[PDB]
Amino acid sequence: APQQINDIVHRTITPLIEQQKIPGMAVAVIYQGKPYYFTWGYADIAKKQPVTQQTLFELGSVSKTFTGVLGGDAIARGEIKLSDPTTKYWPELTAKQWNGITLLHLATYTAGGLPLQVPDEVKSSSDLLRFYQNWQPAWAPGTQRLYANSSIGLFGALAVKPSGLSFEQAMQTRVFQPLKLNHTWINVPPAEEKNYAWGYREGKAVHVSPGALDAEAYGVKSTIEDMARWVQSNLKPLDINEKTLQQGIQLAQSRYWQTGDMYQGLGWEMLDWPVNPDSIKIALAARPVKAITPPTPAVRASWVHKTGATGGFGSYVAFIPEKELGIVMLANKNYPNPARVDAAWQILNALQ
Ligand SMILES: *[B]([O])([O])C1=[C]C(C([C])([C])[C])=[C]C(C([C])([C])[C])=[C]1
Repeated sequence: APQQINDIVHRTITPLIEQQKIPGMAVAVIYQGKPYYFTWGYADIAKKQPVTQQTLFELGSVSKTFTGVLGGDAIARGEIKLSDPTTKYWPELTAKQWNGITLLHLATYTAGGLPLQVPDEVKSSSDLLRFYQNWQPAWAPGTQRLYANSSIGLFGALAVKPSGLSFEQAMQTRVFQPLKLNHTWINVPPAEEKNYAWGYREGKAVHVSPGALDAEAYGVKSTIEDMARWVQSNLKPLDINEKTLQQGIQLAQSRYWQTGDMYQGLGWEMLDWPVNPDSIKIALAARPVKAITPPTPAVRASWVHKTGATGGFGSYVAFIPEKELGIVMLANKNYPNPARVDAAWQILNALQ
């Protein structure tokens, strides 16, 4: 670890941890391809367990990047197309508002205002169908972006249907295993529980609760080493030996819609680099989108990123392919997103 990387990381993260009262944190910087790791504080305060490079954190919505890449892999295999109607994979979805809503719309939050959350009351498969049947779109498809778990969650579930595999099995065999993410889990096995950090919300130890379409939208747990490898894989997809996965990664970084300075991929979100740091709180934010017709293939000169939160955890991943540079920040408190971005930008800008 170069003293430069050490100094920029410690001078940025130490005050962040102090200001935000973060109990435990792990950081990976990917610099010229190699990962450098840093850890602070506690995975479990009461049991005095430290954060290590083996600690599991809830990724929250950073899981959407795995879903987007799994869907990209299914497209590359010829199993699905983003131009396919939703009803091709869910014919039971007969209500008329679904005519015109494609897998692209689901993946990119542009279906017309699918709800932010699947209600907790939805517990059965028939509950799920009722929910989507009864939903009344606010808008025509492809006109506004409304970030939503019920949108990308449904995309993940449908994308794996032609494979015959469960979502989890598909993710494991097609993404986690080939990339050697061997400590990344949709369900944490009993053998690995010793490494699962607690999250902290108002000083209480918490873990994310089960919900419909959780795995697809917010349910992955991972370590800082596996997350560094995920960043490496998304920085340099051509190093990946599995052809459809390499292609899937590229598809997830394609630019499908534009809102302001941001471009929506599959899971990933992107801005042109160099990026105004202030250009990189609100519970619900509807924004008109412009279609990118046709989508732009992955731009190397991009700030590519994704925030994640659960009740107890705050995560952030950002990378710049043209500079072979990236960062992962995993914490067991959900602290404000602007603090994540400011920290990540301070670190990557200094190393770029
Ligand atoms: B994700 O970590 O950004 C994410 C988003 C949401 C919205 C869509 C904002 C309600 C909800 C969650 C959970 C369900 C984990 C709180 C996560």
